[PDB]
Amino acid sequence: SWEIDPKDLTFLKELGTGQFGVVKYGKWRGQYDVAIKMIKEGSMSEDEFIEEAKVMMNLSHEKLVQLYGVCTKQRPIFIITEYMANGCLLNYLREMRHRFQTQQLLEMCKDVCEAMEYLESKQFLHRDLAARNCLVNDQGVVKVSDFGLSAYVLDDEYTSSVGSKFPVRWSPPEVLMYSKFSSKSDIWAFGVLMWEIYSLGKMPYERFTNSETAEHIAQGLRLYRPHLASEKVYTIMYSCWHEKADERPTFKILLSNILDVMDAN
Ligand SMILES: Cc1c(NC(=O)c2ccc(N3CCCCC3)cc2)cccc1[C@@H]1C=NC(=O)C(Nc2ccc(C(=O)N3CCOCC3)c(N)c2)=N1
Repeated sequence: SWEIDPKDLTFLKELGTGQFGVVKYGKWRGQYDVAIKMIKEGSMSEDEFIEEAKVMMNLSHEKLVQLYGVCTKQRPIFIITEYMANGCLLNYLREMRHRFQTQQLLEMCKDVCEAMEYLESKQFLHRDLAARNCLVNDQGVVKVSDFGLSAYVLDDEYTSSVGSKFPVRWSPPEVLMYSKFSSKSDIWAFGVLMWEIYSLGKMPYERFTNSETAEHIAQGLRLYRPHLASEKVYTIMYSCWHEKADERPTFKILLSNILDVMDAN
């Protein structure tokens, strides 16, 4: 619904390519740092996104990467978002592995959990929560990126649960078996994200293929406790992986659990 005037955007740097194509760093009206997705023709269900984009812009929280506005009067369309100078969390963890204290790792989990509790309170699903889809700003704050955009991807390798781009390693059994998305499937993904954080960016179920991961988690295999996770922290991430969705906590409960560990530490 905020239709940004493209004349107000100055492109400054190439940030790379994602599922929707080229992303650039720029400024709005010469001042505000933004990231700009240039949506590659054919990569996105565009009429569907435009019809629904206002709901996503209305999601406002300090730990969400803001979707500020769109440019849809031309092609390619633009999606204008909050710029995050330290890039995606996955690379941030891997590039600074020897600099983190365990207190900082728990704070990253708290940042993400606060954003997800807000989304949960709006009955809004992320659907592709993972360290690769969190970003880090210049002061080390972690924020959740591209919530809700998974629904608009046009790429059978990503939308099929047996495709090579589907986020199998972050998916609960009921997503892999039935495509049943809910707040509780975001909960499962959050647990895997906690594991990514405390493993300093290792790949979950490394050496397993996607289908081997699906087979074995459906039979009860679970990710081991990372060395840097205390047992209290591991209990929190493990609670996200109950086979039955209704036995998984809410993000409200997870946040309370994380704050309790902080107060104890
Ligand atoms: C997001 C994204 C993608 N990806 C998508 O667009 C996308 C993802 C998933 C999708 N899926 C479908 C929809 C649902 C989810 C899954 C769809 C699209 C690709 C390129 C860039 C970006 C962003 C966005 N905003 C930023 O602020 C940012 N910032 C920085 C800052 C510094 C750097 C940097 O160079 N360095 C770091 C600092 O030290 C030096 C090195 C960098 N590389 C990036 N990059």
